[PDB]
Amino acid sequence: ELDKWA
Amino acid sequence: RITLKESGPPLVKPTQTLTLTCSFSGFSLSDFGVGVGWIRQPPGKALEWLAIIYSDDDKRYSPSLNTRLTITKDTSKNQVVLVMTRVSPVDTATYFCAHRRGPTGPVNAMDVWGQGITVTISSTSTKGPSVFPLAPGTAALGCLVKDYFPEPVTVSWNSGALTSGVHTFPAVLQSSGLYSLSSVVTVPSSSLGTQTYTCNVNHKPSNTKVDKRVEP
Amino acid sequence: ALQLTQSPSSLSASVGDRITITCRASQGVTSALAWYRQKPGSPPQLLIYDASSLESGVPSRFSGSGSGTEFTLTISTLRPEDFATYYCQQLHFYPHTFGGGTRVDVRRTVAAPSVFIFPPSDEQLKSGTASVVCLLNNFYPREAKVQWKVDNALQSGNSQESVTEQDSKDSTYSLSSTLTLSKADYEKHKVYECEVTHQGLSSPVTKSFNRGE
Repeated sequence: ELDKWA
Repeated sequence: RITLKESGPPLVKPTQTLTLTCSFSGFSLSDFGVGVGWIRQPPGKALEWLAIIYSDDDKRYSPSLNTRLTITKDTSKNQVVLVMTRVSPVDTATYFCAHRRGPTGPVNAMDVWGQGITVTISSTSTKGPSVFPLAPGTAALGCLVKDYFPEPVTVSWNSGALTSGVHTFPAVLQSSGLYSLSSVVTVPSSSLGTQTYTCNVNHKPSNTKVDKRVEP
Repeated sequence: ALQLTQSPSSLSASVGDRITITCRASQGVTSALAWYRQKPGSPPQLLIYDASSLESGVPSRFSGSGSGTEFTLTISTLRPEDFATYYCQQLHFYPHTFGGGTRVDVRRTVAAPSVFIFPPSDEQLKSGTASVVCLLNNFYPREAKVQWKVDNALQSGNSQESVTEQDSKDSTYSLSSTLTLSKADYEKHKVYECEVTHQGLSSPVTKSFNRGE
């Protein structure tokens, strides 16, 4: 998963 | 501006749970985006990422520590709590909690950190040190301050009168759960037979004072 | 997860020096990379955010560049307050990952250590254990290897060391290794030798003693 503001 | 701070127990026993608290002020968890993470750092080793929680509750943990960590936030207190379970000596480190901005591009970093709180795991009760000699032109001599708990211990030579040549090394946490550290002073021979060397040891945590004289 | 390879892992410089350290990412992290300086005993301090943006309040001598998998942090002119450890952190993927850190100490001429070996004491030797210690005094660079040997059997897993921080005057380091045997084991062996390997020595140097003699 991707950082949250990606 | 923003300042954060860690509270909790400096001493924790293998197996139990470590509950850490991040108290901050300069922002709130009501601000959109704002995150608060936990970074730990073992002794003399690198930074390790633990978990992050945001302004609206999504949390992410460390895949490795996932089943052992629980992060929460109380927005009435502006605190973030971290619970790590079944700890072992390897969890001994300094724990930091930091602030992360929110979108206003620069939420790409953790801009302000707590000062850190160093937790130590040890199934061990308070215990004073035993002071042994480390004894013999340049010449070395010292004191081995062994099996004490918890830190710290203070060592000086000749009641402070000797300061140059001295090296008090960082203590090591042994497998027994006890500490051990050496303090060495380097003098030049010739004086070994006329000069006198005594290390004054003081482990305040257990009220133990020892003056140890060292020679060949 | 996502590996970040910092390099060099250790560096040796002087004031006014210009050094460039990198941070490599196993996967492209775009520009979600931060750089921190950490002085011993103090918490990390943000220098560069978003890979190239100088954090408000940070000296202009610091700068960053890179994108995707390659990133660097440059210090145009090294200051006394820059001799610390630096870390890069990516915030593109979860978990957020840190590099292994890069170490920047003060450079001085190579200095070989002064080795001394200390046998255990009779007083200690009746508590049931024997602590023999080796001292590597005032050397440079920091890298040093200590090997313990009892009757020539290389010892492994029963020694512990700690190094002091770089002296503020002679910029040297000092190390302390402690071999811990149980009294019984201590007394059925003869030669206790400490072997030090270091840049200032052409061949490793050994310090030994014969238990009884």
